[PDB]
Amino acid sequence: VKLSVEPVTRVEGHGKISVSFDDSGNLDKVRFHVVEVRGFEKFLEGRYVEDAPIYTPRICGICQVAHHLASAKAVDNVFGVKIPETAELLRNLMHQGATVHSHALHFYMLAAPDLMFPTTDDVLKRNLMGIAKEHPEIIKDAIELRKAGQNVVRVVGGRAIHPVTAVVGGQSKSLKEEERDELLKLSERTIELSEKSIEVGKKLLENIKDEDLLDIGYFESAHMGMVNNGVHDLYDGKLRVVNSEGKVEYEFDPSEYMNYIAEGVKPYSYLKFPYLKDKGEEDGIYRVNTLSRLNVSDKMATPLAQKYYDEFVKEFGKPCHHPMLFHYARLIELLSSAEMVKELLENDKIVGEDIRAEPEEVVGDGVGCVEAPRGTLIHHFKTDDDGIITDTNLVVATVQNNPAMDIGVRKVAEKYIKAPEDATPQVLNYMEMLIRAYDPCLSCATH
Amino acid sequence: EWEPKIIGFCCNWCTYGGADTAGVGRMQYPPSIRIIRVMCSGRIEPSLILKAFKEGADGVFVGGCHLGDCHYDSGNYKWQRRVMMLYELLEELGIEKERLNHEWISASEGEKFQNTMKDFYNKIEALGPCKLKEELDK
Amino acid sequence: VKIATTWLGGCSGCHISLLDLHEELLNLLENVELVHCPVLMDVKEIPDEVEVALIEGGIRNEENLEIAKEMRERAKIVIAFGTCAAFGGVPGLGNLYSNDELLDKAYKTTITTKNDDGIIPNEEVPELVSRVKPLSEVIEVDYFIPGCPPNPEMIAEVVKALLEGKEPELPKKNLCEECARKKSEEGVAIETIKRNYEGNPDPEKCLLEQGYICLGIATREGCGAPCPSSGVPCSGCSGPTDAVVDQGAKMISALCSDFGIDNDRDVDPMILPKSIKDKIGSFYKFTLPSAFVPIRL
Ligand code: NFU
Ligand code: SF4
Ligand code: SF4
Ligand code: SF4
Ligand code: FES
Ligand SMILES: [Fe+3]
Repeated sequence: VKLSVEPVTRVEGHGKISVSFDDSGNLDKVRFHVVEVRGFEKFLEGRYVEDAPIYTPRICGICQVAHHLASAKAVDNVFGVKIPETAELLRNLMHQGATVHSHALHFYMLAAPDLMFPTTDDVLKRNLMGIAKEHPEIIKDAIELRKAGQNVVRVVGGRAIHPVTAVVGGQSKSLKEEERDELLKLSERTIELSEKSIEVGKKLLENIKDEDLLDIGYFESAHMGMVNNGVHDLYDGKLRVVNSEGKVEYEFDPSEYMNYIAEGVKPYSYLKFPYLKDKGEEDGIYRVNTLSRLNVSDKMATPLAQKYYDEFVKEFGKPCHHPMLFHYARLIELLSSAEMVKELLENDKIVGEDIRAEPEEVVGDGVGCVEAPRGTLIHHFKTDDDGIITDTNLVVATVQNNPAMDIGVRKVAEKYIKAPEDATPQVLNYMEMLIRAYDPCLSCATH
Repeated sequence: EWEPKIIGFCCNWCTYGGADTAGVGRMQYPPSIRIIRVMCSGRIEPSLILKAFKEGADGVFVGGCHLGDCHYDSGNYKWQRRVMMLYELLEELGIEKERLNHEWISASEGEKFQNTMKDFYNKIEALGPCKLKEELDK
Repeated sequence: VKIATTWLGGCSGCHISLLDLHEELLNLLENVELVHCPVLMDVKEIPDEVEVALIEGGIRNEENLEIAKEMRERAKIVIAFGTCAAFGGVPGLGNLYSNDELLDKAYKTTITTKNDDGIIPNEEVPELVSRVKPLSEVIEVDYFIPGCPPNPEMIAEVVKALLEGKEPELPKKNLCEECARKKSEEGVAIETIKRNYEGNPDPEKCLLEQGYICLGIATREGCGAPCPSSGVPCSGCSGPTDAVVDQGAKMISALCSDFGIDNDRDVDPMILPKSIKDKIGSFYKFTLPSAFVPIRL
């Protein structure tokens, strides 16, 4: 007997789950398959390097800002140019606003339907329309958060989806004093709604705990995230890796990522299986984003988020390996990003006119790195003396959570499925809930 | 077993007359080409040549007045700038530069037109068929 | 009114622009009956009797082809949702290489890839189609919403017109209309061609007249021209107007015509081809699959 969950819904991209049974009717193989690939790494060859921040956002419509900025950083390294401080603040403001939009989008429109209705037979109710009918306030708040995030991106990036201001040497336009004032006034409401969102999460995750679903897909692994002097940072710093017990294995500059990360290939998925080179395929499994970033960080960079982080650490410890608690970690980051938008808008250097540095002589190699809302994002480009791309490598966030998703769906089936009859619509949805906990972006992951 | 499919674009004042002269003088040449009439070579743009290759052309020929002798004074200078870019674009698309041929032939140059048709035909016959349409029809 | 959506070889950006309707999304969803949308609901199969269908992305693999054909049979009206579905989009640049080259790079030669047996995923995954194709090349498309992604207002305008029973109408002019940059009354004249990083562009003058390859002249309006307003040239993400089939060919025609027009008889015709080292990437970023020559042989 062979069952297939396709397509996996309320996830970005194309994925599917296969569940097979042996001749006796016992659970045999459970796999997570990603059924798409576009080949961005190869088709970027021959393109102008300065055009990478125009092409990479098209890898994903949700986290297009992360790609635009990761590409811009790689391009800045190819030209050997250090951008002015105002440009760094504008790029970070754009990045923080995009994180607010992405985290709010996933938690409310993709994850909340299962956290609110984890044991429903009504499939037509498990979505944002179903939540809006009984709790309209929750969806209005989600929309207002997304609107605030996208507005910051639209103003600093020029476009809400696929921004264009991060150019060689800095930004193509400056933030005007009147624009900065408007965004700063609107920034306070985003922080309030983010605090409100964390409380909605506590309640919904309590409901999940009551149904014995808080430990679905549980397994222990290493965790990776960017840190700036040990502080949680989504824009600048070094990449830190902690083992399953919280011990820092290593800390490295993103330009040396090829000496620590490896990507395996399995015949049943277009999504690769990364791991820590020194440890291997099984002992070197690691996770990225939200909870993994909280696990590697000494503390948060903002005060309100730090308070929820302290309360969470005291209750679940460090490191927390629970896939479902990635939902809670996501809400803490949603607040930290909202707080950072305000913090960056309060920095007088944000409205400066020295936004660009003249491109220096070309260097045929540049690595760009940022923490995309779904994990560590690395854009690596190699070019010729004319600045034409010759080789590229993209290690895109969710790919690093592929092993965790494949293991997790197997663990969910092991817990609830013994025979084909046990695979009820609700139990099949439990497997998708584990997938959703990681906020996967499958178009992103395969690129 | 195979004959090249060549499309031609000739200006009404010079190359069209040059092709007529070749005909009046019974100047024989291969029957692969099919000529399209325009008033000036300045009417020719990348879109018409790329469209021809899409349709299955093995070779594309363009004929205009001599530089400085355009019936409309300078239409051929714009086409000359367009064709130089088009030659390199074809190479980037895997189409041999040699599959496109542009020449300056007057209304009195029947013999030159005949030899240009013979040379272009021989060039395309040697290259073999352009497999674009076959790749697109897959 | 039963409405459905699906995605093929795109990035989800068109669906995100639909969500960028914000408060208006709820007003829209109360009028229409959403019966299938992978990103928002769990209805797995496309149901029968769909009145309007929004299909995002172009055709990249065999599954996209099946879904496109299935949605066409179930929906009365099919809409090519976004530049990928209408013209092929950025993934279309993959047509400049063979599928084996795209796959060998992603699963073998990338610096971090470890593939011992040297295999390409082939189990429970669909094969790639020979080349990226716009939706209209495989199924009958009734309407299309251009843009990468289309602005949220345009998406609502098109959908609203179809709910009322009216025929949707898209803007017809090129981008210079909406662009706030000042043009020379004497006409456009290009002296030299520069790459976007060369020099410091004047914020008031037309970028094309300054020597930058701006696609605004060969691109449909509607976006509000945010790129030139932000200090960078238009990349042509909205595609061509209704009177132009091959955007790149027409952009090349215009650029070549005005290059050295003040010195027309003496300007060297080899400066322009020599100055542009990436032609396809300069003129076919978002429309290569819809071009007359949509692949590299
Ligand atoms: N967040 C995010 Fe992307 Ni749609 C993923 N996965 C990128 O780096
Ligand atoms: S048209 Fe643009 S935004 Fe829409 S799916 Fe394609 S790349 Fe994404
Ligand atoms: S900058 Fe581009 S869109 Fe604006 S007027 Fe010049 S060519 Fe047109
Ligand atoms: S200016 Fe050009 S590239 Fe930018 S959004 Fe408009 S159509 Fe797209
Ligand atoms: S008329 Fe012959 S080229 Fe202008
Ligand atoms: Fe990759």
